[PDB]
Amino acid sequence: NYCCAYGEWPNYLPDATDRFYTLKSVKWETESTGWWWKLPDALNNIGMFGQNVQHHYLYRSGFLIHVQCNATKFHQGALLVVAIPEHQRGAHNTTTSPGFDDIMKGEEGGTFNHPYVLDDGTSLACATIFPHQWINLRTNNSATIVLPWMNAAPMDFPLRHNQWTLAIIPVVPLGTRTVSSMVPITVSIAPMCCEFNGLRHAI
Amino acid sequence: NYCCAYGEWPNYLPDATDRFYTLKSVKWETESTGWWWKLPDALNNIGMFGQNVQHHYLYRSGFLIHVQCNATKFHQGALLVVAIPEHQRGAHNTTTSPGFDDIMKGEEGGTFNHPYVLDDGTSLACATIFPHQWINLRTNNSATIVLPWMNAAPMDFPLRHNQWTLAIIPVVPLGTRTVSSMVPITVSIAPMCCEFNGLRHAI
Amino acid sequence: NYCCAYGEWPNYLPDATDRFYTLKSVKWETESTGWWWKLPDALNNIGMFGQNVQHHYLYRSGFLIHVQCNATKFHQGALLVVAIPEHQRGAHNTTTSPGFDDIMKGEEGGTFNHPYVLDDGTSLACATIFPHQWINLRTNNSATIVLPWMNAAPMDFPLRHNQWTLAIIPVVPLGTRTVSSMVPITVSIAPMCCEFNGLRHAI
Amino acid sequence: GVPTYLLPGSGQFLTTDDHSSAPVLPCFNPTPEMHIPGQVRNMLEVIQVESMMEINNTENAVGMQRLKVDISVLTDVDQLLFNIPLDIQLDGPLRNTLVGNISRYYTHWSGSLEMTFMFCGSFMATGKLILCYTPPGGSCPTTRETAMLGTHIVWDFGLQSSVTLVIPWISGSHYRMFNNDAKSTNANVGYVTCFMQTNLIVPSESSNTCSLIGFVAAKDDFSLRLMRDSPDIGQL
Amino acid sequence: GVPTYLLPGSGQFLTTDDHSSAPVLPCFNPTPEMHIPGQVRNMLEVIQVESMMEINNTENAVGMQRLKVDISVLTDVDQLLFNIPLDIQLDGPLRNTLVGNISRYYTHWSGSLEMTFMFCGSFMATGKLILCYTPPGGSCPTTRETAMLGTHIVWDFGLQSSVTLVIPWISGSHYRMFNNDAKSTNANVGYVTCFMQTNLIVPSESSNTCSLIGFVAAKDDFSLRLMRDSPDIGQL
Amino acid sequence: SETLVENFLSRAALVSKRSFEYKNHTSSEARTDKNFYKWTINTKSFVQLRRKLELFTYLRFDAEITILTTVAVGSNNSTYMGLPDLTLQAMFVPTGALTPEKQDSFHWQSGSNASVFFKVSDPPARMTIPFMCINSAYSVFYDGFAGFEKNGLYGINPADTIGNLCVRIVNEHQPIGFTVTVRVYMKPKHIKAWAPRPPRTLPYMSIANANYK
Amino acid sequence: SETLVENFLSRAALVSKRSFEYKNHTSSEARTDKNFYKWTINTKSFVQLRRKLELFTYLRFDAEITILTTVAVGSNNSTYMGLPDLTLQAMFVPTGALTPEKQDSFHWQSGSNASVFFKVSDPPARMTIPFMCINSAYSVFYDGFAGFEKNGLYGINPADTIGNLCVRIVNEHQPIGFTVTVRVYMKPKHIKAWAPRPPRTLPYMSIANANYK
Repeated sequence: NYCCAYGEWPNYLPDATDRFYTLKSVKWETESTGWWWKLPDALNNIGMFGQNVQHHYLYRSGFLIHVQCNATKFHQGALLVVAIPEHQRGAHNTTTSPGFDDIMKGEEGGTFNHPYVLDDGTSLACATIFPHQWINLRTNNSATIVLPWMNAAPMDFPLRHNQWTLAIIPVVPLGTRTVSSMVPITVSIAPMCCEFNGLRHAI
Repeated sequence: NYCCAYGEWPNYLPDATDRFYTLKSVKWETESTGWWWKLPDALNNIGMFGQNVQHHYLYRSGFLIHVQCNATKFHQGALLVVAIPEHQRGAHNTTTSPGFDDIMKGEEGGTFNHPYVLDDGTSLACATIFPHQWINLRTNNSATIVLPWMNAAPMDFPLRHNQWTLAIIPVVPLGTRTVSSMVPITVSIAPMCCEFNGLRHAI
Repeated sequence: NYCCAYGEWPNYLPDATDRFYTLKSVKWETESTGWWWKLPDALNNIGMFGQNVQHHYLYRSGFLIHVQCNATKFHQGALLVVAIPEHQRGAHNTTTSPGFDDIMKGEEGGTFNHPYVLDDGTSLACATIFPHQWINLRTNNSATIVLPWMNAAPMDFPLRHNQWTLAIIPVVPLGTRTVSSMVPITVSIAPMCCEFNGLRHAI
Repeated sequence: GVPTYLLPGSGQFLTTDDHSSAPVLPCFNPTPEMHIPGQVRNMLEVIQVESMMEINNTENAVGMQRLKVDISVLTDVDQLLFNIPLDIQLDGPLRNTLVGNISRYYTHWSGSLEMTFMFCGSFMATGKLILCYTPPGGSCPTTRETAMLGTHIVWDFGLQSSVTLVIPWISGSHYRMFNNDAKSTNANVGYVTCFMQTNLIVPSESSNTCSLIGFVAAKDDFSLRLMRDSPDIGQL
Repeated sequence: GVPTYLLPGSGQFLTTDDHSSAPVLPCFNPTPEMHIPGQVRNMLEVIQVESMMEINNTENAVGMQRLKVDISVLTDVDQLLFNIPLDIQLDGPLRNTLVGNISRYYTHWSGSLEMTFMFCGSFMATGKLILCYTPPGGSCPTTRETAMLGTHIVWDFGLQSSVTLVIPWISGSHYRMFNNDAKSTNANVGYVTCFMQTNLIVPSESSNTCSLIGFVAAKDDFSLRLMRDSPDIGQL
Repeated sequence: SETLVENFLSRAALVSKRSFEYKNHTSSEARTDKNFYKWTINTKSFVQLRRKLELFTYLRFDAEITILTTVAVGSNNSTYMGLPDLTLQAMFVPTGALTPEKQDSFHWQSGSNASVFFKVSDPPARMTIPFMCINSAYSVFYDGFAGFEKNGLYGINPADTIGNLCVRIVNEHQPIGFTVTVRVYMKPKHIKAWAPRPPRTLPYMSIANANYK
Repeated sequence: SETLVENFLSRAALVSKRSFEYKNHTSSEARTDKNFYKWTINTKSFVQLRRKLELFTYLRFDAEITILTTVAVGSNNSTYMGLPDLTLQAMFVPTGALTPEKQDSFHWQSGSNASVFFKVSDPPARMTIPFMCINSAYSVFYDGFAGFEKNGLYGINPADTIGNLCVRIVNEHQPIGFTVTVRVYMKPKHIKAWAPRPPRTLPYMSIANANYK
């Protein structure tokens, strides 16, 4: 079952690129901290939506997040799939603002440095206030999350703003007693109800 | 669910022996090539139907094939259960026609020499044109196949003709990392809508 | 007034890129032989239609040809604007088939070698059987030609086929007695009723 | 009537004519037509039933070891797993199918191709696989980020363990055929690739080397013309 | 029925017969007929679209310099400017047109011929040109006073800058044809001449050497019979 | 419609091309053709039409037969001399009926058998073999044995042996020898196909069985 | 009515007259005809019918083919001797299908291909080639390249190659040689013409392209 963010279906702006852009699935280990993919930065460089990111100065898009954890039934682990609305990250023990390479991670996305505080000063223990599902391999092998337009501006630039941020976190680390084995995190994102205006040069 | 051959239920001839004759279940291994049971030669010597084979010069019968692969859910493997209509076998690298003992294998049935070409010059890759099911142990532990009368002659001799030929083939070999363990192939055949005329001596 | 080819309006295929792609306007001189632009090769590399040429294996498109000859009223000259359906060119005095660079001229288009025979063995004197208008600067400063889908195949590759071929020919050379002065040939092409299928890699 | 003058092609042995001739035995009644199950009125009924192909397509592998792919736990993430061409009238994985061998019996073949894969793993085995159908003309993707631009399916194995890829009927011409040679425009059909998105994850007691089986069949829109003798077999 | 006796011309290969034959591929369905624009059901649709001719008809001039006439300011008043014969099946200016080359593909050609001239000058260029269609049999006029006896059009260029000369279908016989030789009665068609009545007058800043382009097409009454191989091209 | 099985299987493929010799073979011959060749009608001798007909199990059809005979001069004569006329009595022998052993073999009268008359200087012989088998279709395969003895051959039907298409020179021998190439064409009309099989991949070695190598 | 395009284009003009030689060409020949000639059906080899068909771009028609074969004696024999009979197996090879290379070239059985049978002592061979191209008309021109490589030939369609009209001697070789003049006649029926072009003025030099001199 889907868990549409705050109980509303995404739509066009009031008065093509819906392919499920499956990412390169990350290895989940026991020592895996967690992986975050900022949207649309996780899809800024891949696909026709990725070309629409460069070719348009402004954009709006919902995202149909689908995380797949193909596992044996003997495997153990629940990941918090949380789609943070507007995840301003932080760096540990520094007053410096985190730069381009710590945030603009591209299609592969960034790993989590200290995910217990969600790398932003908050707590992940409360981060279930978010759009959120569970991929507890006891019962749930695949979760999905529906994301509407999340920006105070109605329609803004993709290449210098992340509206949503996927974060797949092992709150419980993997268990199969061969430390860890297989279990990829197939994160597939479809930009649904996508709309692009401002036909300018491909930035 | 059954997969009745070409979507038609078997019946009597237009103008008792329905016991499920379970065979001796064959050991499925990683190196198992595949096992074929020619019908009614797999039931020529067992049961009241087996005695009806000898006691009657002519016969007609449908067969309710039921293959059982009792397995752990951690076991791996899919077998092509194909009931070949009229499987004229062949031998590798010889021009000689295969004899009695290579075809009249009895109740135990014959193993497959080169099952990739289905031991007849065809390809098993296309042998899903057949009456066919899958016993993929991920989802399917037991398959069944319904076989009508398959002969150009309306009613012929059992002891010198095989109409159907079961073929259980490991397209994917067994996996449980203890090379192979247990997993029998319980092949149970019930001659349904059986009919026998020509009351002569028991041949 | 438009002169739609053989009196029929273009349309979609029976059971975005409509921007007027103005070319670099060619200097018309007294000694100007004539200029041909093969379609869609004149628009293969320019614009969103030019990117759709590479991004799609197959295509169909009509073209709204508009030639502009901005001139003084004292200027003299009529150009045959002819949109040849399927102009297989030829080379003078050679039996060799003309190659890539003599035909795939790109956005700039090719000049005419011997335009009186239309560089194909025919005669330009009969080339008014074509989609054709006149830009006689006495009365007509700007002409336009509507081009439907012209291919025996319903929908084919753009990058290895020219359906139409514009040919702007000075049947009468320019006259202003300062040999020639200004008069560009603003050739603007809008792909109208464009349609693209076969979403493959950008060739 | 009485004055008849013959045709230019009169008296010619035609390989594919259908005018009836005088029967050899006029008083013979044939065998009465009994209802044999499986009546074939057209080859399409042969075509839309499934057929595995050589999805390994590795030259060293032969037999069923080339009929099945072996997705291991130690297979690296984002690895090319099939690279199956769709030239069913040319060499490839799909040549030894009903679709390929029936299409090699004709020249002009049209239709949408269903491609069902079933994952032959354990029930507890899991893993998300990204399967991209590249449109014709487009080359092979080698990474996942070059793969989801086309029509791709993310497949966690789950409970279904069998997906279909309905390759649509898309071509430059309105049929696809031999093109008289492989080196042409309409001869290439487009590639279907698979990669692992979240890697194969198996239990430590179950089988590490998992496997997967492909299939091909047609839709009801498949058609064939210009029947020809295939190069699959020949006398010597 | 049963007794048939053959024709005297039976078994003859006819170049222009139309009796159908047995198709080579009986089970082949051809490509479906799609609406290609420009459907030609008859050559007349080719004929009543315009075509320029070699109105210069001066032996030294070739190319478009012979396709266009050059009316200069220094051209003398009352000067022969075209002298175009209308033997479309013989040599002349009109031989390289749709009208001429289509008529050379037949023998018996009939119909009225429209002859539109458009004056390729400046907008400020002016001059009255007298254009006489001499009836067939009548020789060429060389002066204007021998020219307006026939059907002639006075053409000040003005704003229209394009006139038509509807040469009527007038002939001694009821079709016009090859006559088996050029030296005959119905082979000659009559001349069309042009002279300058009030001389070309151009501004002192505009182009002095003005030009003019002719055209030919047919009316709806054009007809052709006895299709023959033209001497326009030949193999060697 | 072009892909219909009636349209599919009705291709006149050469299944027996016998260049049988026409000479006084009674003079000195041991095993060869004595101005006649006895060919059992099986549709499996040439592998193109064979693999076309290994597509299915059961194939009930009216088997149109077209015999095209071309008479060429012998290499022993090495002279052209012109093509002489030669009528051929083309007999079909049904199952159970006897087959001839000579050119004048006393079975050519065919009191029960069906034979057709034609000439070499006449378009090829088009007749239609009736669907004559005891079973209701042509089982091109036989997973069983023809006889109830153990040494019976595998794969052979005692009912689908179509017959023997025996073609001779009804006329007497010529002093000049002639190699008569008789080409046999099968146009199976009224295709009633059943239970499709995979097309054969490995090459054949024996016509009778379906061995693989 | 006489000027109708159906009446216009349906003239049986000779587009390939191959006087191919009938002799043991297997003895000593290098490049020449081996009792067969492979002619790709293009309507552009003879310039009368070619310029008749350069009138239009797109020409969808049912192309009736009439083959008139006349057997003359060879100059090596220098003897008349009478005209011997010779049946010809006239095969059309469609696009994609293989073309033969010998007289007995193993493709003459034509399991998929369509071949007709006729004799020299029979009126000429009149059959009707189906409109077989993938495109909806015969683009006699191609402003483009057949392949996506740069070295592909300009002007050639990968769809309008009609086939190969391959005519052989199905009979064996004669000791006396014979030059068989095979004349090929195109009667295009059901003319569907589109978008007229000017008739060609300058002479041709190459059949494939439309170069001018």
